[PDB]
Amino acid sequence: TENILRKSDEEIQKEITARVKALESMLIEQGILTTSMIDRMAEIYENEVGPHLGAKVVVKAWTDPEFKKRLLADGTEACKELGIGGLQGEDMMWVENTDEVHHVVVCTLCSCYPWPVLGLPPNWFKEPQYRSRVVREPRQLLKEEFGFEVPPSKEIKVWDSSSEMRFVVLPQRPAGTDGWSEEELATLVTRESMIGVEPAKAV
Amino acid sequence: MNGVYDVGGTDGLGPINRPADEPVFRAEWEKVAFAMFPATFRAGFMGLDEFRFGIEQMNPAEYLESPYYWHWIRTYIHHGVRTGKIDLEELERRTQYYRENPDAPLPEHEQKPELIEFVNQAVYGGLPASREVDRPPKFKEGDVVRFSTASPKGHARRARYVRGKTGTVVKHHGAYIYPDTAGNGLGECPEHLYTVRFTAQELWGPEGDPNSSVYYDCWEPYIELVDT
Ligand SMILES: [Co+2]
Repeated sequence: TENILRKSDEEIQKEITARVKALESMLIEQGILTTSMIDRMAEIYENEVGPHLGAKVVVKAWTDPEFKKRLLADGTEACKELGIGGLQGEDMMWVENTDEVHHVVVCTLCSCYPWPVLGLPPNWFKEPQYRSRVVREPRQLLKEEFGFEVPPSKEIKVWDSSSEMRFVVLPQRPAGTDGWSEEELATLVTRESMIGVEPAKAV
Repeated sequence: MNGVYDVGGTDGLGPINRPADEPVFRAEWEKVAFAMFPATFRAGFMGLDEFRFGIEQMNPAEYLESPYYWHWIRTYIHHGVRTGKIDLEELERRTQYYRENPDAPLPEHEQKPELIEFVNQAVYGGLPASREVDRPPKFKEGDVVRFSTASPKGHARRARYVRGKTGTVVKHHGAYIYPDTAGNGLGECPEHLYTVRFTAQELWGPEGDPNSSVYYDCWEPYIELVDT
């Protein structure tokens, strides 16, 4: 919102760019940062690690009740069955949406998010607006921001990631999808549905 | 450690800004800030809990409205100065130089295979914080506990909105690096970890949603029997 004290976005970017280039130059001279290291990190989280991975997990759970049991028992180990795991998802706990319960995940203290299955979080998840409100008014927030009405009689559970446990939502399987292939089913799974701010896609 | 960053339950921060789509990185400087995390971690600037505490010490108005990866830059500089690895005066001079000469080259340097290996191993192998300890857990599923009212100045994971609140233990996870010690440079000192369920009425008062609860992770020293 408006802050009369605030510089333009262009000026802020110009300043940050100079500050970061300065710090970069010093860490390069220390021998601890290089152009190939920078490029490798960017490439992994632009193109290798992203929410298509979590979608594979969700559709396996939807189509394999034993795997779903293992996933809810120990998310890290189940995901490793699919070759999925690593940084900022060393400890995953998946939680199951049902007709009786809706789950939504937040990091109120910062930005914690299950990178191995969702990639890096979108900016709104890391920002104070979502973080401050979702623990306090989650029903109203889901309705107002995401167009998602959770009836008052249905329980909402908000998982605040204060530790290195990383919570991931297993959304319910949409109706009208009986016997679909894993590939078709994955087209319904979104990062939002694995944060809990939207259901999986209908139809 | 009662900083503004601890925003759970804060009112008046405004509507969510959520564009229809967005790139992973909005500018090249963000890629640099991001890759500086494994670089400064490997080089011993800070561990994860210390990283967070650096961000927690920002000017809160700057924190509330700056691009996210700027927070990361602040904590690198914080710990670079703390450990004597970054000279502030030199950083200031170089900042002005790159203000004036934005297309000036980066310093000549050698590429290092070991840094690529480090990145791949961290990303796909992880940096697990689980540890084994000699004591069994003090608490178990179903125990009714109260969260501490302590208010340390240093790093902790004690959100103001859960302090002094009761709650029910929902799951023991095992022991993990303890932030109170780790984030203040006092080592891992691992403690058993629990998820605790707090009702919305316990957190927000009698008018709270009777059909909502918040699950929050509590290291063992954070909770005592609220006595059941
Ligand atoms: Co966080």
